[PDB]
Amino acid sequence: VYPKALRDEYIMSKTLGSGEVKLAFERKTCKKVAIKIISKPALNVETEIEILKKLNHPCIIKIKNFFDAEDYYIVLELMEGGELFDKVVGNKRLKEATCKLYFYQMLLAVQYLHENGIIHRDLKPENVLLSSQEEDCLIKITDFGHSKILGETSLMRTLCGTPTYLAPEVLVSVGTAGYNRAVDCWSLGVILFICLSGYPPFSEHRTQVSLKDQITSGKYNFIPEVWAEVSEKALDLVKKLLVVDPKARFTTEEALRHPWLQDEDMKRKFQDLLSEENESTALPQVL
Amino acid sequence: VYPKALRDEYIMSKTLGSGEVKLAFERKTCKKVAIKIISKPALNVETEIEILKKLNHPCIIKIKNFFDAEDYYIVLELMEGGELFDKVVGNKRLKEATCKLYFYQMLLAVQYLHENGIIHRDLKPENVLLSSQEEDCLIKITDFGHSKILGETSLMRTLCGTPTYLAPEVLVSVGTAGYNRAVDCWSLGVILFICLSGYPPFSEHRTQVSLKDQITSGKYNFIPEVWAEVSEKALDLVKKLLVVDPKARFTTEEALRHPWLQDEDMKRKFQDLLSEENESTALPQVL
Ligand SMILES: Oc1ccc(-c2ccn[nH]2)cc1-c1nc(N[C@H]2CCNC2)c2ccccc2n1
Ligand SMILES: Oc1ccc(-c2ccn[nH]2)cc1-c1nc(N[C@H]2CCNC2)c2ccccc2n1
Repeated sequence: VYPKALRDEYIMSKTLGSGEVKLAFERKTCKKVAIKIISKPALNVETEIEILKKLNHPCIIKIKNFFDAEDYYIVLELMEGGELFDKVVGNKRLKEATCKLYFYQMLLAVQYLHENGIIHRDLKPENVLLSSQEEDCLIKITDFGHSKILGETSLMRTLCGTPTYLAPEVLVSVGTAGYNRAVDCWSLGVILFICLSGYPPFSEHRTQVSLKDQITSGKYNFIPEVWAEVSEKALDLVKKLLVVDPKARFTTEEALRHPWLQDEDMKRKFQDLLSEENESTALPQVL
Repeated sequence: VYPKALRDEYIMSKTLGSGEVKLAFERKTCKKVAIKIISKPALNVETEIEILKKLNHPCIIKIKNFFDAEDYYIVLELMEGGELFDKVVGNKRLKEATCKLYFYQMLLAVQYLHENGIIHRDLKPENVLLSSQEEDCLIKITDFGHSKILGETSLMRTLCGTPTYLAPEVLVSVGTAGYNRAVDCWSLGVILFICLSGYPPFSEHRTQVSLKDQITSGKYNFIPEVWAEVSEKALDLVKKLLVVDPKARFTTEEALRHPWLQDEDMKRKFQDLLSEENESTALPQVL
């Protein structure tokens, strides 16, 4: 059975995705919510919760309530459209302009995370949710269990004294330090590739090259027939995200200023979707 | 003034070293103790405390009591002999056999830390204490503020899925992962060098080469005149600890099985010092 405190406030309903996620209705409002159930662990949950509570962005999922019981119960706003994954499996093809709308929201979200010292670390189609079944909708990033919070490094502190006793490898690590966030940009790269093309850039399907070797070499599977129907600006951005060198890799800022996203129509549709979401919540304002 | 709870149990006394460390007497026993005062921070203290409470080794400092107040008060067993630092400053020279006795205890201590998933990260003469003013005494490692606890890596967890979305640099980091403890072995290397020779291997004294460059290149300042009076087994062990490559660097096990420490006299003197320390604490045993 469900905890009594949960039951007090919500009627539980069907399962939505896989911990697990159920549909529920909040008694007070009769409105639909999502409830994420994480079995008993605590670190991932405590951080996701601490993160989502402090974060505030249209393309980051918001937490509504939390229950610490025989299991963990996280109450989130519901995403009716489901996983981006479902839109790209079975070589299903997202039309390029839809890719742009989605990816643009993904970039803003991840930019926001990074501005705020958060690295997601597990970005993939499964963790990107669509706000409705419309093809033009808002997307929100979820599943912050694996994320990491940047902070005043032990490295920084170490650099404040004299390295009389300090090992060589620590000093060498200084060259590459502070680029952990770049792992999110690689992931977005892969996600964008998949969205545009309907297939994964790195894969074991019909290769003798190991997955590991394709990834470290940076050599994605380029299928001209499929990519031919895709713009050259799009593929160019993909190429700047799939850069092996983390220091050379495009950041979110560079991605956002890339020509492929200089698209005033797209930004309009997004702004449209925004105020539309917010219509029901808007208080009157001093004019 | 000192907190009332501290005062209740101890009479505070003179300062010993620099947070700060004072001499004190425990009222119950009239015995001397050391009290480490750390101003207000909490992470270093909570970890040192959590570490020292769970650790149990003749060459690791033991905690006696703790006070969480306007400041942090840690009550440790007193080390009458002071810092190893004082024995090596002003080009003062430790006689080789004393070096061996001390370093051997240092190796056991740090081996113990490593067996137990602890990395010290701040080993230097200042953090090595002598148990008495005798030249043949026990040493104990202190100052565990900067230490790190090894645990089930986020890296390990990441390796359990498919890296479809996983950045190249994470995969590359696998080659070198799990050798963080080697930074302690470098430090011991430097400490041993200084003990044997009376001077630092890496230094800005009379060089145009940057400190950073000497360390990453591995090129210590070798002064034959000073080292001539030093055994060749000793210098050999030093050389195996000052290895730039962390994977090639001697571990504590390798250091302990190095010929320079195959010295039955030395181990005897150490065992002697042990049972001697413990004489006052020994309960009778079933024979
Ligand atoms: O509607 C939601 C609201 C919030 C969250 C969420 C926030 C933080 N973690 N999960 C998830 C859902 C959510 N999650 C789903 N599947 C998972 C698989 C792992 N990635 C998402 C899902 C799947 C199908 C339909 C609706 C869904 N709604
Ligand atoms: O007698 C002690 C017992 C325990 C500890 C300790 C344990 C954990 N942190 N510090 C230190 C002392 C201790 N510490 C000293 N100086 C510091 C400078 C930083 N490194 C040690 C010291 C210096 C002179 C004479 C006695 C001393 N006793």
